Amino acid sequence: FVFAVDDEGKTISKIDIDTEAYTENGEWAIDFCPGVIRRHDGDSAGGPGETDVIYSLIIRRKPLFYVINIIVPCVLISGLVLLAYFLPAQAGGQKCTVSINVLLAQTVFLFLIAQKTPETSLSVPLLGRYLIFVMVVATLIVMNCVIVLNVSLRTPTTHAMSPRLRYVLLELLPQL
Amino acid sequence: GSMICYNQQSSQPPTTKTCSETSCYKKTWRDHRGTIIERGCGCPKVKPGIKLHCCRTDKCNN
Amino acid sequence: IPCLLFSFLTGLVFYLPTDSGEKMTLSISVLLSLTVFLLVIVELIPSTSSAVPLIGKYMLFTMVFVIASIIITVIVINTHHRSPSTHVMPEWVRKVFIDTIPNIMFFST
Amino acid sequence: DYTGHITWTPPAIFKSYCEIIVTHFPFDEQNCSMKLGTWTYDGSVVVINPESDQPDLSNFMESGEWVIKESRGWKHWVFYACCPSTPYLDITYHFVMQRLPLYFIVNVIIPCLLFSFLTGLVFYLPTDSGEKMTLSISVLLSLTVFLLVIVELIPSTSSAVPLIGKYMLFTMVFVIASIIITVIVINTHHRSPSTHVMPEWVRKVFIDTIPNIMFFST
Amino acid sequence: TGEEVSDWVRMGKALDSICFWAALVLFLVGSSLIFLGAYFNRVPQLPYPPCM
Amino acid sequence: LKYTTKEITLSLKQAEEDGRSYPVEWIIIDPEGFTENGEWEIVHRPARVNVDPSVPLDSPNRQDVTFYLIIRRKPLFYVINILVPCVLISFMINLVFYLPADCGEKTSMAISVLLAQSVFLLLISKRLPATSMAIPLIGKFLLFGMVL
Amino acid sequence: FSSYSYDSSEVSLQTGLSPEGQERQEVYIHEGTFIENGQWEIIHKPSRLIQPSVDPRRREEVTFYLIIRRKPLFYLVNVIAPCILITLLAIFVFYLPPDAGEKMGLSIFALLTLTVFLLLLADKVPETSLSVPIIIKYL
Amino acid sequence: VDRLCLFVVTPIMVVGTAWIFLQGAYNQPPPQPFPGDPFSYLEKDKRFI
Ligand SMILES: *[C@@H]1O[C@H](CO)[C@@H](O[C@@H]2O[C@H](CO)[C@@H](O[C@@H]3O[C@H](CO[C@H]4O[C@H](CO[C@H]5O[C@H](CO)[C@@H](O)[C@H](O)[C@@H]5O[C@H]5O[C@H](CO)[C@@H](O)[C@H](O)[C@@H]5O)[C@@H](O)[C@H](O[C@H]5O[C@H](CO)[C@@H](O)[C@H](O)[C@@H]5O[C@H]5O[C@H](CO)[C@@H](O)[C@H](O)[C@@H]5O)[C@@H]4O)[C@@H](O)[C@H](O[C@H]4O[C@H](CO)[C@@H](O)[C@H](O)[C@@H]4O[C@H]4O[C@H](CO)[C@@H](O)[C@H](O)[C@@H]4O[C@H]4O[C@H](CO)[C@@H](O)[C@H](O)[C@@H]4O)[C@@H]3O)[C@H](O)[C@H]2NC(C)=O)[C@H](O)[C@H]1NC(C)=O
Ligand SMILES: *[C@@H]1O[C@H](CO)[C@@H](O[C@@H]2O[C@H](CO)[C@@H](O[C@@H]3O[C@H](CO[C@H]4O[C@H](CO)[C@@H](O)[C@H](O[C@H]5O[C@H](CO)[C@@H](O)[C@H](O)[C@@H]5O)[C@@H]4O)[C@@H](O)[C@H](O[C@H]4O[C@H](CO)[C@@H](O)[C@H](O)[C@@H]4O)[C@@H]3O)[C@H](O)[C@H]2NC(C)=O)[C@H](O)[C@H]1NC(C)=O
Repeated sequence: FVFAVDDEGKTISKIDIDTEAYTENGEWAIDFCPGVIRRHDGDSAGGPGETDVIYSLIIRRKPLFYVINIIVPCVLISGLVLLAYFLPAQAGGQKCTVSINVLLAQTVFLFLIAQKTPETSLSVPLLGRYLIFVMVVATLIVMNCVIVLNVSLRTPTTHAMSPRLRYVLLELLPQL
Repeated sequence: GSMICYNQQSSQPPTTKTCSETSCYKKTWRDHRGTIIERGCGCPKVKPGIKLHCCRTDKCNN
Repeated sequence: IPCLLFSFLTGLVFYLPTDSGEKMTLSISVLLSLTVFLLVIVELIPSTSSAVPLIGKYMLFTMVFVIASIIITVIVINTHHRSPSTHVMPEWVRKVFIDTIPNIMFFST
Repeated sequence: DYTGHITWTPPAIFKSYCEIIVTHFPFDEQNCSMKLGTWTYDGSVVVINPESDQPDLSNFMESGEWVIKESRGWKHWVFYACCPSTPYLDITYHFVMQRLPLYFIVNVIIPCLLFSFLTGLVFYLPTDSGEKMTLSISVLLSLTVFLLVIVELIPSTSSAVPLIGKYMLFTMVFVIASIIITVIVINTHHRSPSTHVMPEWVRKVFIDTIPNIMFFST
Repeated sequence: TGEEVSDWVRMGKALDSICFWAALVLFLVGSSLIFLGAYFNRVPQLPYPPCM
Repeated sequence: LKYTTKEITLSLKQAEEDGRSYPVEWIIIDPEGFTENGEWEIVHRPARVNVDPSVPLDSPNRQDVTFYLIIRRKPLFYVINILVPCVLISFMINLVFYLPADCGEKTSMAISVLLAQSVFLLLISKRLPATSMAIPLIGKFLLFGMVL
Repeated sequence: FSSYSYDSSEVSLQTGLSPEGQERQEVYIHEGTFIENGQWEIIHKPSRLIQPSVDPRRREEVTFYLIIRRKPLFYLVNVIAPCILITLLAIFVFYLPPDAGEKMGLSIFALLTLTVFLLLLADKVPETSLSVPIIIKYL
Repeated sequence: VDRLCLFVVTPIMVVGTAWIFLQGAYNQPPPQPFPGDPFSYLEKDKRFI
């Protein structure tokens, strides 16, 4: 195997592309396409060798679909869980409603992503790590809202004021 | 403690092995080509549809 | 049409009084309805990344609209529940929302 | 060759039947075989021998889902009762494979673990918040929606219950029990003198016995 | 009783205000760190001509 | 389809045991080599030679040999993944009669059971053909539960 | 059905007679060995010989028609009845007291369930744009 | 009224679920492959001439 040559005699060591007639793939952009001729030793030492031509397509994904229909809605929905810190801690404040229904929507996004991600186990996809991250964060904020609602609704008849916790309150007030 | 077992296939000339287990087994089944008989040691767990005959006497699987 | 119907329900939370306690129920569950309908849209429309379609822009506009309504509703609920003792009323809020809002005065007090 | 030696190396796509054991899924090990033989020629007219004891894996592309742990090839002579002179020969090549479980760990097990953790947080939420049922019911609804993912990702076999399937069922039963017990707690919290009378066993247990192991106004 | 109720309410408010900043830092730093890996995953500058 | 009854005659295979002939009236399954299907278990394997007189004698469809498979579904996957959760969620609607009318958000839980029951209907709808011979038993339970 | 190559001056088509020696105009169905489609019922199954228009200076064909009615029982169980029930629940929100604080939590969750059924039908309806299905009108 | 509806609705649902599920639990293939034919079509009941 040898490579073909152009009108100037230069060796064409790449995939040729008719630049006038080429339509780009809607998801994939070709960045490099080198070509290499490989020669290998035979299956028996001293016997006939083997040769092949390798072309490598270095293709970059255009992520616009995932940005528009997955990532931005997931980021904006996962940002709503921080709004529970401004709702009042009482009946009718809806503190837990926001935080747990954001997780329900995030589970719907898990169903959205399970249809597109590859099913290999050599590595974790970046989208998978982000979804697991925002779900862990939302779980922690559900826990923190539960704790805050527990603290705020302690009736004085059955719950004793801890003096050390009031002391650390008075420590944190001037620190900030 | 030892045991003398047959271990030939089907209607081949008889052969003998030394089972260390306390039983020898005969296993019979039929596929599309005919009948296969397998002889050996122990009492193995067979799939449904296979005839099995286990016995505790020496030279007892044929 | 479903996107339009979900969009029209987004601003109606601003007609819901705070004392009902169902303002965030409405907003968050409209968001849940949009999120579930995202499955329908993904199942129906092409999945292409060469350019953003008009449907994609409308879906994003609807979603950002719902997020903005949620954020502003949380601001409204926070303003409604301000304690008189801890939070003093600034004079500029009083001037801009009790004095310079003399447009529709079916209100009183 | 001039000697008369023929070497023929055709390619093939082999689609082979393999007993799949899903007991330990996604941490399962499979042993799948390729039985090869002369279809119409028996051992008396054509003899087939393996080239090596093992399959050749020198040009094996790496699998992103399975790791081949073992591989071997065995020749079998099969004799029938009606024919004691003609063997039937086969060569069975088996491959012991181990699944890489990261995909199912990330996309199934971790959300189930998060829901299992979220199940118990409703018992630190006071009843006066008016949000106990919202939390529990939304956790249940999140699991119900996740059942779509689980059905789409986990195989639909009835040979055995997968270990991941047992975890899912355990979690779902857990949340259902949480909802039942939370309903009991809420029913207790609104008991009033106008409609109920406190039994002496409830007072003897919950107001003096249990509390001595813990702290509150009593 | 009302004064002690207000004490618990104020404690909940302060704890909530602190955990807001903690959670905001967690969310922002985690999202930025996860997507900066996407930002730095560019096609390497190989010693070849472009494909087109 | 190339020959009729006048050209060929179809029959079952005749095998021998102990010098006595029998027709093979079953699908042969090698018991040692057979791996059962993951969700179907075979109950009957008969074999018949069918001659129907309604079709004309010059038709290739006069004679046939039919091998039948009666197969029971192994319900373990559907019992574990779909049926037990559906029944347990549908039976939790009886808890709303214990919830007080003040903190017990009765109707939210009641409509959320309906939402989960619709999700299960969505799961079921992809796994069966849309035939009209009968309503599925799981479909019957789902409709009954949604009405309740 | 038509001859791809030969025209009317070479190969002439006619409707093919059944085993009964009469001028048939029908698709033949053997009533003993035909298992009907579980989704479709065959109402009319005629057969015609179409001759083309006269040339001043298309070929003749034999057309077999199948007029088939759909049997909608599946869609009556999976779509219509849940929609009816959801509509009754949308009626009954107006009987809920305002002091209960549950009108949104009922009506908007009914809307959510309706979105779930839209997802249910997303993979069943035709995707053409000449008309709207009546079930989509109802939804 | 809530207690009355508890005592009415729950037995109805229990009975309906049991009735629905005892059709599938007691649904079995027939012991013979052909209704009317007493032959089992098994290897062990092979019919000699
Ligand atoms: C996954 O999966 C897979 C599957 O798929 C699997 O695989 C597996 O594996 C295993 C292993 O591990 C394996 O096993 C193995 O195998 C092999 C083969 O086999 C086959 O073959 C044979 C042979 O044949 C021959 O011979 C005979 C006598 O001997 C005869 O009879 C025949 O006929 C033949 O003959 C021929 O040939 C020859 C040569 O070769 C010549 O000479 C002549 O002339 C002629 O020609 C046979 O035998 C077998 O058979 C059997 O089996 C079957 C089944 O398979 C049946 O059916 C039958 O019946 C039989 O049976 C009996 O036996 C058995 C045993 O074998 C028992 O058990 C029973 O019971 C009865 O008794 C076939 O066909 C083989 O060979 C082997 O063996 C071995 O071992 C045993 C135990 O185990 C013993 O016993 C024996 O003896 C042997 O031993 C030996 O070797 C070893 C190793 O291998 C060692 O260790 C020892 O020590 C010894 O050694 C010695 O000897 C040798 C030889 O001579 C030499 O070399 C040395 O040096 C020394 O001296 C085994 O068995 C299997 O097969 C497989 N399978 C398949 C593939 O399929 C796996 O594993 C899995 N995996 C996991 C689970 O992980
Ligand atoms: C699984 O699925 C298979 C089909 O795929 C089922 O097999 C069928 O089983 C039934 C019941 O066992 C069979 O029906 C019987 O057929 C016999 C034989 O008659 C047939 O062959 C004759 C020629 O050999 C032919 O003349 C017959 O045609 C006449 O009869 C039919 C039926 O009455 C009529 O429609 C025609 O117009 C003709 O008049 C026919 O093709 C027959 O003897 C049996 O009679 C029984 O039933 C009648 C009442 O219907 C009764 O009066 C009799 O006394 C007797 O009890 C019966 O009709 C059917 O042929 C099988 N189909 C085949 C072979 O493909 C199998 O049962 C399923 N298994 C399950 C569900 O477990």
